[PDB]
Amino acid sequence: GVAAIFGPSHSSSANAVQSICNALGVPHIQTRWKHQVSDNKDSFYVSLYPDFSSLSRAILDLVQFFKWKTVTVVYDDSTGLIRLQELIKAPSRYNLRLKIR
Amino acid sequence: THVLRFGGIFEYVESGPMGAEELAFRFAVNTINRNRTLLPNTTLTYDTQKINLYDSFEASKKACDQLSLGVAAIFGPSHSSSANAVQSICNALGVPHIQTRWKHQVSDNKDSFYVSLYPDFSSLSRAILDLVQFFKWKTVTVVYDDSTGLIRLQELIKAPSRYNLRLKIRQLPADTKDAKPLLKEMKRGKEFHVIFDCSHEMAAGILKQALAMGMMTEYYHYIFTTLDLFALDVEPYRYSGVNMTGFRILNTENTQVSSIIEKWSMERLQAPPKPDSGLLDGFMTTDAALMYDAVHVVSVAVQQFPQMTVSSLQCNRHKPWRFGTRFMSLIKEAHWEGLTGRITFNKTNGLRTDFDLDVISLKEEGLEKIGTWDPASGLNMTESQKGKPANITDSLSNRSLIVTTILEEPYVLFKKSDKPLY
Amino acid sequence: QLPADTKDAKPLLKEMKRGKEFHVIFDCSHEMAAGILKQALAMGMMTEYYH
Ligand SMILES: *[C@@H]1O[C@H](CO)[C@@H](O[C@@H]2O[C@H](CO)[C@@H](O[C@@H]3O[C@H](CO[C@H]4O[C@H](CO)[C@@H](O)[C@H](O)[C@@H]4O)[C@@H](O)[C@H](O[C@H]4O[C@H](CO)[C@@H](O)[C@H](O)[C@@H]4O)[C@@H]3O)[C@H](O)[C@H]2NC(C)=O)[C@H](O)[C@H]1NC(C)=O
Ligand SMILES: *[C@@H]1O[C@H](CO)[C@@H](O[C@@H]2O[C@H](CO)[C@@H](O)[C@H](O)[C@H]2NC(C)=O)[C@H](O)[C@H]1NC(C)=O
Ligand SMILES: *[C@@H]1O[C@H](CO)[C@@H](O)[C@H](O)[C@H]1NC(C)=O
Ligand SMILES: *[C@@H]1O[C@H](CO)[C@@H](O)[C@H](O)[C@H]1NC(C)=O
Ligand SMILES: *[C@@H]1O[C@H](CO)[C@@H](O)[C@H](O)[C@H]1NC(C)=O
Repeated sequence: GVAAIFGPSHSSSANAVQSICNALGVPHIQTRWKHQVSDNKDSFYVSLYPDFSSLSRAILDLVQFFKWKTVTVVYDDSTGLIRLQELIKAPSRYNLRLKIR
Repeated sequence: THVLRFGGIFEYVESGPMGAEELAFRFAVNTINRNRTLLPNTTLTYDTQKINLYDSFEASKKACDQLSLGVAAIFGPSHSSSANAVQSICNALGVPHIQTRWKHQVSDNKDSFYVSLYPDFSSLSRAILDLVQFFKWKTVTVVYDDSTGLIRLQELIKAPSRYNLRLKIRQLPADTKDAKPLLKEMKRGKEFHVIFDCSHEMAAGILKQALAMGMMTEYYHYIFTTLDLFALDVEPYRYSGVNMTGFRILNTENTQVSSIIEKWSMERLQAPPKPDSGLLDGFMTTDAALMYDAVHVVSVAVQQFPQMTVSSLQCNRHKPWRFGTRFMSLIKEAHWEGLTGRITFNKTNGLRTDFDLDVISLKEEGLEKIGTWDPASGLNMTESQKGKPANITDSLSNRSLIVTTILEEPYVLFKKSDKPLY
Repeated sequence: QLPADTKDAKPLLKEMKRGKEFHVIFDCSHEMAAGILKQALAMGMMTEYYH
């Protein structure tokens, strides 16, 4: 008997607990970014982490304030491309020259 | 042994025909039961259940329902949110979990009991990257549809750090295939060499927007990352002069492999048509070709192991299955000349990273094979064509005109200097 | 000249691509101007280079 679930903090472990909280009704408060699938029809959760859909505007505002033309974006795990996808689509509109490593 | 029940977790079409992957799982069991050559004294029985494909609580309940009455494999829920939930149930219980669809393997997964019959994109992304170097490109415009499509092509995005490609990564609109404000930007950017990463439903849909825009001509090349170009209607696009290169793994040239495809259109016999979509007859696409292989590769491993008496395992009181560790290796070192080429798994993972592709392209006579990719060799193109004599001219050039010239005073004499003269 | 009555004018329009002929002055009826332009779309000839 609980009134919340506080966010097991993974991408594979959080998605499994989220759909349990959706079917049972209890809220699922997350504190870490997660690859939220475009059609997971769940709204019984809140995600208290600054979303990389908006935080990667801020890196994009910062790399055009310093006027960089030769950025060299370096991630560590393959879910880092989802985090910075608003920055990787930026040479299609600005004059950045990315080089992802 | 005896009955040897399998398990299946499939989609929820909701008052129509059953899915493409579900008939392919039910056509494969009915074929092996009647052919007494493969699996002689067994009789395979299937158990299929229905989930929403997006609910990892229904996929976890309908897995532990099948694990309760006894299965010997779980043939995949085929979606990233719910495949990872059934994978870890199959890990804690022992029973294998045969997958026919690419999901993101999380790096610290530590899961032993799964194999994936979909060709892994560590090898496919090194096969687009050799078609952007055989065709000698410098400007590519990789287009995907959802945010997972960056992970599928991550060995294509890490390419300008080794070569001279200049990627211009774009994204289709959210789900609507009215991608004209995308394609208006691709005309003004002079982007001729697009590398679409759609499905075969959207590669039939974006190309009707690329024909309404003035973009299906001889100036545009299109590499597709779908293994279903052969089931694509290309009758409007054949005379344009376009180039539509891609891949297919399904052996539509072999006799025993092609004959099952017309048996597939015979047993289906309705294949619910949509003549304004841009797709051909069903043709047993790669999503359903692999499920026909997934039953046979396991059927090899039960042929080589006649000790399986499938027992009733719980889900809340989980106990590892008795023959779980022994039987999982027989799936993983199995080999089968199936529909999709040879089937061998990467013995570290359980991922197909060794597989034969064909490099089919669009010509004026249809959509024809031009080569063959092979991960050991590379592009073995069968380029070697005659349809028109060679492009402009060959090279006659400098030749440097060597001159026989002796040294002699003030005609030809050496120079004296301080620094060396060469 | 278009082929006799059949609107399958693709061997005409193949010659008009190789001749670099961008500025065509069709003298059809409105039944054939609806018919040749579906052959000029199946050929790669309905773009911004053609008037
Ligand atoms: C599945 O099992 C396979 C083998 O059984 C494991 O091997 C991986 O896959 C290939 C096969 O060797 C490797 O990729 C190849 O690397 C060559 C050079 O890359 C080197 O570069 C770095 C530094 O730049 C080195 O440090 C490193 O050691 C690499 O070896 C490329 O030239 C190859 O390209 C050619 O082969 C591909 C086939 O994939 C074809 O498209 C063409 O013929 C192309 O010319 C290729 O890129 C890869 O490095 C191997 N290792 C890893 C870790 O991926 C896999 O490990 C295993 N899969 C897993 C564990 O997921
Ligand atoms: C790319 O497209 C070109 C046409 O734009 C193809 O070249 C033609 O191939 C057909 C084969 O039947 C013939 O008409 C000629 O050999 C070619 N025509 C011209 C004008 O060159 C080419 O084969 C395509 N290449 C690939 C890899 O798809
Ligand atoms: C049974 O399968 C074999 C290959 O395993 C194949 O030749 C055919 O489909 C079947 N054999 C006969 C004699 O029908
Ligand atoms: C038929 O079943 C028996 C079990 O009594 C088994 O030993 C035999 O191998 C089976 N036949 C074939 C051809 O496998
Ligand atoms: C490529 O395919 C041809 C076709 O028969 C074959 O002879 C050849 O051995 C293959 N490999 C290479 C490296 O050319």
